[PDB]
Amino acid sequence: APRSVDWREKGYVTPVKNQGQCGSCWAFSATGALEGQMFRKTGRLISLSEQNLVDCSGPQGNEGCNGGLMDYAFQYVQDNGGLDSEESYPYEATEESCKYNPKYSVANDTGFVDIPKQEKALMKAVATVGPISVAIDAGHESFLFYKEGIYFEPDCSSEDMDHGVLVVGYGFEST
Amino acid sequence: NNKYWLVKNSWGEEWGMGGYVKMAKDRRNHCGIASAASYPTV
Amino acid sequence: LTKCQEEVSHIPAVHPGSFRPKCDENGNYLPLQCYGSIGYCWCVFPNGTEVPNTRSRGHHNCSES
Ligand SMILES: *[C@@H]1O[C@H](CO)[C@@H](O)[C@H](O)[C@H]1NC(C)=O
Repeated sequence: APRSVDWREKGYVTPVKNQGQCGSCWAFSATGALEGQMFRKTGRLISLSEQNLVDCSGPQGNEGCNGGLMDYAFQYVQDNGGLDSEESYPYEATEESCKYNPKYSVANDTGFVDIPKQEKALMKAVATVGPISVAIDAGHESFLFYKEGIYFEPDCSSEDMDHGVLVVGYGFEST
Repeated sequence: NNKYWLVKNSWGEEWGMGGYVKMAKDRRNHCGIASAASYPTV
Repeated sequence: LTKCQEEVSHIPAVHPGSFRPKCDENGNYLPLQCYGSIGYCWCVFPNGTEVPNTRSRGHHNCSES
């Protein structure tokens, strides 16, 4: 509804993280969406563990550093009954053995909602829910050396997506 | 152009605008931004 | 189906974190390949092998044969 939204201003977003050379972006997108929902629910912003998801969500369908899906990650947290914090379960950028410790579990999900494939519906969810997990086509050189401005790539695909990221808001430029 | 989605990337703060990127909004689903969107229920 | 085409055909449309190659109209690997999840592109030989010291976040000038 509003013309502009930026959840960073309301304390829903943790600092920018770095996945390194591991295809775990699906895990960063998932902890990103869960950090915002947990904050909205408790009023406390706590960085969640991507490594906990990389190491333990194989039964939900994830493949560690070789790919995965945000929904499988949300499914894992629900099936597992918890997700450890970043501090207690640091990111190593590699798949290791599952070392989930319930004692350090600071998050919990109940399921997930899939948004209809339309930008108009996405805007509504971003304005009312909080940061939203999304997948984009980031496999272009232009995306690599992006610095400022609005990114637009004529060769971008709406059907093939290779990178999970997090939508923290939207807006428009001055007039 | 004018409208954008504020997106948080995971390649560290050195990339883009402090780790963020303004993606074209309302350009008919540019880069598939609305093709696989979801959130968890808590 | 070419080597490049068979590889593409094994990865789904929505694949965050998986590398999927790009092929041209003839089924060849495009000289420049990008792994969107990690943010790196590089040049490849016609057989899909990476060209040494070509992985970067900068501009590329990959060739074919
Ligand atoms: C690919 O082609 C290059 C150039 O001839 C060659 O050096 C390399 O060994 C080849 N790799 C394979 C797996 O055939």
